[PDB]
Amino acid sequence: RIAGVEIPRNKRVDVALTYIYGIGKARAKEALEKTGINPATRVKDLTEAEVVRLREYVENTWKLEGELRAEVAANIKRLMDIGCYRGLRHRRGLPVRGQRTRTNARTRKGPRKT
Amino acid sequence: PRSLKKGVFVDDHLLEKVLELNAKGEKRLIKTWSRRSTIVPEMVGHTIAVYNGKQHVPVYITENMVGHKLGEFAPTRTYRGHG
Amino acid sequence: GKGDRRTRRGKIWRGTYGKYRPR
Amino acid sequence: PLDVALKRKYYEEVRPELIRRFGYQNVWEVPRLEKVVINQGLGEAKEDARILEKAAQELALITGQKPAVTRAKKSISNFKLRKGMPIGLRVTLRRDRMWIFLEKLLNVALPRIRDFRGLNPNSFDGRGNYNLGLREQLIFPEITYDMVDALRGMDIAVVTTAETDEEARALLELLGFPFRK
Amino acid sequence: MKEGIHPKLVPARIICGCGNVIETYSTKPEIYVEVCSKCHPFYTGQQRFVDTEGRVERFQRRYGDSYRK
RNA sequence: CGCCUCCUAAAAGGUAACGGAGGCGCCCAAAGGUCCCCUCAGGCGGGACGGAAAUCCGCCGGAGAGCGCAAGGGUAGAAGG
RNA sequence: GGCGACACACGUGCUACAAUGCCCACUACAAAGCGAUGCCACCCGGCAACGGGGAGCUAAUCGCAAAAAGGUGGGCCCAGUUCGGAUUGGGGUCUGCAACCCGACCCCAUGAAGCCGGAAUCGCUAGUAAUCGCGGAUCAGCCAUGCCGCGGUGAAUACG
RNA sequence: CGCGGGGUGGAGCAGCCCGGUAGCUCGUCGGGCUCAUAACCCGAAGGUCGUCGGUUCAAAUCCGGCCCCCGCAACCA
RNA sequence: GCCCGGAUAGCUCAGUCGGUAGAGCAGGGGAUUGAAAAUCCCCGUGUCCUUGGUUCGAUUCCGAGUCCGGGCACCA
Ligand SMILES: [Zn+2]
Repeated sequence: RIAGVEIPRNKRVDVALTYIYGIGKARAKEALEKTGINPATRVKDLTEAEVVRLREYVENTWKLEGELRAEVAANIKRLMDIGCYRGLRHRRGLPVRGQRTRTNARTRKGPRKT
Repeated sequence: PRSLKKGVFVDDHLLEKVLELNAKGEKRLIKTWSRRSTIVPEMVGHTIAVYNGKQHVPVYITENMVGHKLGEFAPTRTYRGHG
Repeated sequence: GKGDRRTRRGKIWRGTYGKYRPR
Repeated sequence: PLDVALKRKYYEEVRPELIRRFGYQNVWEVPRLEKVVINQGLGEAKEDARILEKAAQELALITGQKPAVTRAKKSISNFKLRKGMPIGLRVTLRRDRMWIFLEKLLNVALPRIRDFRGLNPNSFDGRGNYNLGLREQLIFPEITYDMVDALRGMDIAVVTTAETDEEARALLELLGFPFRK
Repeated sequence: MKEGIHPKLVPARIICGCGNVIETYSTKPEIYVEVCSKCHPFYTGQQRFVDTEGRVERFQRRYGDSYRK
């Protein structure tokens, strides 16, 4: 379908685009504009010339699914290499952005270990 | 982050020392109390014992640490787990 | 929800303005 | 037999090419594509979903040829599989279906591979035999995302008359196999 | 070939995401694809398709060198 | 305590001991008959999941596999599939 | 530098797990305070944060400042969702001498748990609960969901 | 060492016969209730099931050897 | 070997002399309770062991078989 995945036909293209990893409401709200595509049309409600327009466009606008995940892990990979404090947090798998490490770090630490 | 409208803050005396050893070539391992500065591309190839609160921790400056603060690579806290 | 910066309501509860809460 | 334009490429380009690069003193010395083995080590219908004829359905759609069943060569405890037990499909793609499937493979499947950085330039048997793996089967144009129900990749055994991996990867290279490195 | 087991191929109309037609022999007469070799990145110089920077790090020292010295 | 295999057991057979080892008290309606077809173990290397070992492929293998169950004998130029 | 750690455990809060909802746009309706190196109208640039200008205000008159929920229309159509925003990557604005530990805010992307929660347990009897938003103190900044107040809507129930 | 039996999570025990998955009580930990403790409640975790070899695709679960324990017997003089 | 007994809700067992598969036990939930509880309210779930035949229909009735249990013997 599109760059990495398929959009849900019964859903409008707006949320469908955002289903692409590497695309939120913003780029979803924009690529339809640069491709002049009506967002209200469901994914099943999409013509080929529209999609190929949008497909080639968005696929040529931003790295979305795989290439994006490359740099993401890459950015954290390169962090872990230099040994920055941030890299320390990742290599420790602890809250990287100054969160209160003592409590409420389950999102970074997962299950509890009492 | 520091506003790019504002200059890249770097502790001048430490920065100046780096520019000094540049003329004098890579040598004179620099102890620094100046955790807060950002590494400058000149600083690459140098080394600094960055002060960690009690100690000056030696850090070799590579290009992978240019756009960062000095103190980042000096972990001010020592953690080892529990038990 | 109220904790979403991207939501206008979030900036409302945040009491700020961004791309999604004009002034 | 029918026509397959890629095989045509092999005769027209690949044959004179390898004759050039290598100077085979007899045309039966240039490498050739023996067959393409398609394996799927399912390991799922061994106990449950015993009619995985959806699998042979997909393989038939991909090759126009219903594959063979590979059964339990002997029971295993660690793997919940006793002997005499279907664990995998397999087919022997040959001349027509061989060159056809290869044409579809280079032309469609590889470009549809996710983050396809190319093929392993080292996945060689040594005997001028290349292998690889898949993490799904919906890569092919025959298979639509609707019809596909569960990703089952595979391993594909491209066999070649050549003896060395050098002449082999020479051959496939001439065929334009996108090598990753 | 066991005559009646093998799903029969036909002249296959392949259509790329670029609409690039690659006619071959497949079980379905015409089939669309989101990509061809003539459009896949790995064949077209990779194009970078989003980012040709190629390891922006380290610098890329924009807003740098403005030090007073 | 009956029968099977081995050593005891001295290159025929047989050959004792409360001698050294183990098995059997069934099973297969196919594990039988015939015709036809195939050849293993194992190792390497490559191969999505997938491993040490699933299935695949190529490479080397005389039998070291298998042959319903103890051992022995027999055995792929098949008794094995 | 630490008071910000962090396998853990408890208290107190906020946000939620959705359609009596969520998002968008327009349209309303307050109170109470604050403000001269401060509110900053308004204008421009900027996706925005914000920055460049810039009047008035020296306070019922200038501004903060829009109340929000509410109402209209639109979308979503039960979906881990246009729910959820946690985390994280990156790019920025501002303050600050300096935001690595250790600030906030903007933008992009990421989109965690969570489907109303065991044992247990809390508050509330009226403009109360509940819910919505607004101001001030400290403060350059803000780690404020806190605190103190202010107002909008606005309940059920009390046999005993 | 003769014969029978047994040796499962921290404790006691169960699953062995029939090899496919080991459960109960107590106990541990966390929380709850209490002014605190006990009791009680919610919740969770927690087992080469003696050793070593063979059987088996696979062994606590089959077989053998070993160790420990228990029991019975160790006589006719 | 002979005789007879039942195969029913997760269980126990009802079961038509053919119109319906049900009582309670277990399960869950609701109220319930300080815990324990009990209680209470409501849902739980079946080829009526299989085959057949009959009659409009058969859980029923029945022929067979199996399991199933017991007894009654006999053992060269
Ligand atoms: Zn194309």
